[PDB]
Amino acid sequence: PQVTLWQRPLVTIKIGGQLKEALLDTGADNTVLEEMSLPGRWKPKMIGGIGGFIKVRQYDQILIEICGHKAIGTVLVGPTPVNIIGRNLLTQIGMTLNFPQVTLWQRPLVTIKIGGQLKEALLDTGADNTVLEEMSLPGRWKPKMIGGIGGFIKVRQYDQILIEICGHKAIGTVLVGPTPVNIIGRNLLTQIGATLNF
Repeated sequence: PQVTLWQRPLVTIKIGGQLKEALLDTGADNTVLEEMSLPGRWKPKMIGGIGGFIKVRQYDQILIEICGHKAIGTVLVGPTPVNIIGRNLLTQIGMTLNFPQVTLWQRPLVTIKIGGQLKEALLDTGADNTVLEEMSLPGRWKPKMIGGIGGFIKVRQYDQILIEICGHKAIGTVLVGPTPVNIIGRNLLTQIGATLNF
């Protein structure tokens, strides 16, 4: 199947005998599910994201069937706002990002040019919005709060910003604030024709 990004790329998963929906998330190293019943031993772990950190339970060698494709790997369970399938499992179901084709054995980073400046950013299918670390941008902006795995951050919202993503021009909203990593979200991914294929 090929997946465009005008809507969140949600799939049905089966894990621990249970059916859930989850987000195919190229921006996530790891797979993180909301609190759920799983069997067996687990290890405590802290993971970070926009908003800060959360404590999770790490389960290893968990079988998960993602859109009918079987994968085995590590699953983290804890207070994430959304179930996310990260690259540790996306690689097992043959997931690629197309806009150039991009496998997901490494973070899908691209070079962007924005506000006259060159930056690196993560192609993030799990992100509705585009969020960049603190930077100098020209013009008016509006305060906004956005949420993520660890809670919320305050950002500055700039509209009608031109970004050149891997040489492809897009115009749209860019949020600027204390994100750990520069993220290109679906609002711009759709403009460069990005698809998810597995």
